[PDB]
Amino acid sequence: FVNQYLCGSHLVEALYLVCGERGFFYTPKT
Amino acid sequence: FVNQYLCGSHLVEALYLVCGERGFFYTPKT
Amino acid sequence: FVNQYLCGSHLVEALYLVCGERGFFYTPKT
Amino acid sequence: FVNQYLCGSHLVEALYLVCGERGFFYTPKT
Amino acid sequence: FVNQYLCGSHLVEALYLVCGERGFFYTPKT
Amino acid sequence: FVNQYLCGSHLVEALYLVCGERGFFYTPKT
Amino acid sequence: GIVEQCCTSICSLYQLENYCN
Amino acid sequence: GIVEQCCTSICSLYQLENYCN
Amino acid sequence: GIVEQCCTSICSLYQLENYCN
Amino acid sequence: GIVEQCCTSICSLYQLENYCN
Amino acid sequence: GIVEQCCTSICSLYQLENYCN
Amino acid sequence: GIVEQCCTSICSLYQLENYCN
Ligand SMILES: [Cl-]
Ligand SMILES: [Cl-]
Ligand SMILES: [Zn+2]
Ligand SMILES: [Zn+2]
Repeated sequence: FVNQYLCGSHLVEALYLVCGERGFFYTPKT
Repeated sequence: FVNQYLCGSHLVEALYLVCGERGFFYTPKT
Repeated sequence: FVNQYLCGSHLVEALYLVCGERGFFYTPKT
Repeated sequence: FVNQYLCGSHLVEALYLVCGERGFFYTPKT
Repeated sequence: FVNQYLCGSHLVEALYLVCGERGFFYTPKT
Repeated sequence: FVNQYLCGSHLVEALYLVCGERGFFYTPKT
Repeated sequence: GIVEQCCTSICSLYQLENYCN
Repeated sequence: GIVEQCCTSICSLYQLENYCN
Repeated sequence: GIVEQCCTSICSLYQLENYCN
Repeated sequence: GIVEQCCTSICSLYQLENYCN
Repeated sequence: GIVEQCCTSICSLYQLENYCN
Repeated sequence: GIVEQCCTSICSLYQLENYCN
């Protein structure tokens, strides 16, 4: 059940290209 | 600069692995 | 040579995110 | 789950490596 | 199986970052 | 070193793809 | 969260824009 | 299509090369 | 070429969108 | 192996440090 | 920032962790 | 080694195959 773990590494790199200089925040569940 | 931008893309994937469940805020220019 | 090659690697991932359902043609020398 | 979508971003890096100078076409339809 | 195939490629990027100077060995067939 | 350290990250992904079931060893310097 | 909303279905750029500072 | 041929069963390097320009 | 235009200076997404189908 | 162990559950960095020669 | 510290020299997993939340 | 052959000039897939086990 490593599916979501592998998906979050792709989220972080899509977030990086979308937001840019703006930066982003990555909070898995807190 | 493309060079620093590409380094940042590798920096966020390293933060993903190290920080885990805590997550992170990504800030490019302090 | 290698830094334009490394940059193309990231370019193809950004095209995949932006073009979604449309797809794309990737040609370096054209 | 987004399994096909995640597979696709892996296919695009593999094609970049394989195809080199020629380039490739990526079209997800259907 | 593609699922274990994509998982491995995330494992080798994780080994690269954690092993550092020491390097690693990737023998899938165990 | 940075530019070489980033290139190493791409090298290990190209190896996983090229080598398949044989596996590989990554020893930046032994 | 981001994982439950975007790993279950494909978020668009707009919905990903929600997480930029 | 490429998704149909390579996302359930692994495509070898030679099958991937059919999608080159 | 996209390489000449974007490996030099950072191309935004909407500039990269001109290369889609 | 590492696949059967780290692809069925999330290996931590301490668990991965074990495959470093 | 994180850029100045780690794209100018290799940061270890231990100094990357300072940037964790 | 691999770093100074392949990070200085681009190695083709055939050259990369020299480091497989
Ligand atoms: Cl890079
Ligand atoms: Cl994946
Ligand atoms: Zn890179
Ligand atoms: Zn993946």
